[PDB]
Amino acid sequence: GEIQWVKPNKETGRLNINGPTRTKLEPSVFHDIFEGNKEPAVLHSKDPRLEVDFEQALFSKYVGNTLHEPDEYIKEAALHYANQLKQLEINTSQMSMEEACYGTENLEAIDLHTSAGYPYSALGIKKRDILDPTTRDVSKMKFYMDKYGLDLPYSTYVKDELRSIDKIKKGKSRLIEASSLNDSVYLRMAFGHLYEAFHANPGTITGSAVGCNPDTFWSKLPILLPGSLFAFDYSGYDASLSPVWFRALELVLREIGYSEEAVSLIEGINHTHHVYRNKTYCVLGGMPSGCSGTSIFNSMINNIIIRALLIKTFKGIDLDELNMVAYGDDVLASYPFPIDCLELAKTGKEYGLTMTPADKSPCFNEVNWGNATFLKRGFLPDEQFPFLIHPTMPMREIHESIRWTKDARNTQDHVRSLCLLAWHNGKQEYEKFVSTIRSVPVGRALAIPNYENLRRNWLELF
RNA sequence: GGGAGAUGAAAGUCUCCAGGUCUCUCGGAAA
RNA sequence: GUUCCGAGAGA
Ligand SMILES: [Mg+2]
Ligand SMILES: [Mg+2]
Ligand SMILES: [Mg+2]
Ligand SMILES: [Mg+2]
Ligand SMILES: [Mg+2]
Ligand SMILES: [Zn+2]
Repeated sequence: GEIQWVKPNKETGRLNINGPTRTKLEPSVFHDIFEGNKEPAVLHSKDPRLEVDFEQALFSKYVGNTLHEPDEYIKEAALHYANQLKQLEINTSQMSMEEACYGTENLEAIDLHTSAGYPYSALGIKKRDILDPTTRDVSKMKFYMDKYGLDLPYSTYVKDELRSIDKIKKGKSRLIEASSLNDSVYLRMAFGHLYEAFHANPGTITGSAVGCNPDTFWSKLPILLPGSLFAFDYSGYDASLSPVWFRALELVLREIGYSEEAVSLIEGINHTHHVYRNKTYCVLGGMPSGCSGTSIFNSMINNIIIRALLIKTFKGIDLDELNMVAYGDDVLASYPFPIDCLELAKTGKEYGLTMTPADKSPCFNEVNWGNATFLKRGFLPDEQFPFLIHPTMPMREIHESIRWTKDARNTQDHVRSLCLLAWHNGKQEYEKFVSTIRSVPVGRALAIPNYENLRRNWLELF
């Protein structure tokens, strides 16, 4: 992705977009009894913790574009993935506006708790002023789609979240690209049934984990990914995508049966205009992080990428033997023979992708089930039933979360949620976590789930 | 580095408004 | 399993 130009809003006529410049995260009652390094991300260009220029850091992710047109390898990769998807029998017809707005069994309703985006937010119109779940009314939606149309600019915001202290000093906060409600509705109408099919089928047919529940899906991953496991990380995946990968995604949608009119909507994701503060800018390439379908389209593109890298790098690859599961840029994959991911990473560079060893390990090709992660979780066989695999969120990550809060009233729910992540690490580690929680009065008053009950409920899921 | 307010001589400080797409999970209430 | 409300995690 690459910024094509930047203009003042006084030139384009767009409304200014401003979001919170102070964090909602504060130290919790556990802040001092657990260790941690993370703090709230920089939200303001004058944050005294910065050691670099803020806005230069924010937009450095737009590293540029390489290819714009699929080569033979990307074409062959796209068709291979498309052929694999045909067994899902995705319904390519338009989803009704009522279903796109108010949801289905496998597609959640539009989130009425978040911004309606451009221009509604700058005009004080909320999603709930347009959508009503008690009536499932679509007349007001159609009125505002006629009034304001489609392909509205994305509204750029800085995400309020914990970041490592080195990302604080380097100004590496993450940007949110808020979709206009009009475009979320329109993409959901075009692709809503594909969303449903992916959500209902996490695994190696979609090549996607969207919709998975790690508590049970982890035991499936070694069965879905047999053979020689491999994995790697991307640096700035979303913004590094060149237009070629959107053309590749179009090839996939066309091949599985979408009309040209539906396929053409992807150009409105490849090419987007954005408003940040008082400026409008044009971005060619790059997945806009807050568009409808971000995680699925990122996951589909990852399936195309790895296929293309394999057949461009190595001779005699049989893509039918590739197994992979992506969640956006995150991935785990396998193949019947070990493959040299350093060589794959070199090919990735030609395509404008920056691939690095999985989980900041020093070199490629040392991934195994004992050290693999996915969705920040490791894989730990149960001691009694080794065919059942615990997802292990590292305790260090759970400690970072417990040290901050948006509201001390949330402490009971927050801690219980972390307990359901922590106990997979084992009885000893869980009891140490619970003991530290109970060393202050607020924690000693909480209801904390019992390890043996947690594990017994987990075993019953199978 | 926005809007409105409070306080203040100001610098500041403080309150509310303003902050995506999705998935999974827990909790409260309800039929 | 459903609905509304609140929360946590992940991409
Ligand atoms: Mg499902
Ligand atoms: Mg990973
Ligand atoms: Mg301000
Ligand atoms: Mg608000
Ligand atoms: Mg519930
Ligand atoms: Zn443009």
